[PDB]
Amino acid sequence: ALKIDNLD
Amino acid sequence: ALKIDNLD
Amino acid sequence: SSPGIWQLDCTHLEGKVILVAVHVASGYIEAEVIPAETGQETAYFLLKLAGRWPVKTVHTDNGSNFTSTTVKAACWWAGIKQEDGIPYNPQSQGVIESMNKELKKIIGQVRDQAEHLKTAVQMAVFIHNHKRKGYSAGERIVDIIATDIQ
Amino acid sequence: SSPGIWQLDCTHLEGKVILVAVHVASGYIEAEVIPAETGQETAYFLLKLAGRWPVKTVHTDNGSNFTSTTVKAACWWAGIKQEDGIPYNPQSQGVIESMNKELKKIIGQVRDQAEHLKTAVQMAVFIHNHKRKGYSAGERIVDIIATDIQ
Ligand SMILES: [Cl-]
Repeated sequence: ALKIDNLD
Repeated sequence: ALKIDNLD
Repeated sequence: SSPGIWQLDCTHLEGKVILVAVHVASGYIEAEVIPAETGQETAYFLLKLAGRWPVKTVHTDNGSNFTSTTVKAACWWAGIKQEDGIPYNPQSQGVIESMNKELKKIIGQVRDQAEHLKTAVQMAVFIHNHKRKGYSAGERIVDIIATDIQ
Repeated sequence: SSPGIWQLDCTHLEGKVILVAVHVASGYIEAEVIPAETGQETAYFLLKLAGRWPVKTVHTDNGSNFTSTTVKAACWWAGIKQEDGIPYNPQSQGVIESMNKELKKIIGQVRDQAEHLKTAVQMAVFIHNHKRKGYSAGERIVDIIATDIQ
């Protein structure tokens, strides 16, 4: 998801 | 419940 | 401002509750996100804190956590003196408000790097504790406690 | 054995996973219960740890956490050097094994005081860190870090 905690 | 985390 | 004194503080964001413990003498913080501020949540958070730092006294954040027998049980277990959080020194209300405003500002600065608020809050804890204002709060707390042990 | 070196360690109890970080020079520990070891859980735990202590290097507990891009992203974010956990010094294997056995012993001793395993594990962290062996691991970690700041 483009987040540190959800790279997807 | 007689437990520190659940006194009931 | 002894090495063992901590203050609880509870603030809200995104419909969730951020519980914070402040080491008064240094301004170092630990924090977590919980759905609501119950005696069981507050008790578990104090058990976590007291296993990590030498917590002698906690000033509770409100009268429900002061009254809660679950919080009193955790403070008994971990050897903490549970106290009220009355601001006998009016400087206290102001310091806590200013910290909540600072944390919320930091959380805003990172919020788009994290899917979950709990990630953002722990990024904000890290930035607060490492900020040089000159020493950081993380440096001050270690200095204070090491001085006390020695 | 420098002030900023930590070792990750994952052990199992009650069909759940306890993730532990060990400050190698002092033997101080932080730990949490998670339902299974994933890169996302491990990454969040490291972000928590690095906001609370000056974490320079982490030796990961296995090759899946070393490879995990989520764990590498958290170590980038927090300024941690991610390293493998190969026991080049065979003593490391034994030290970790016997810590897991000590923690599980302690958890047994408290387990009847807590409904949930996460309470028991945090009781065990508190007992481990406060045990005098003479200084405790919580005293040794503050001494070491303060000595480094100075
Ligand atoms: Cl697993």
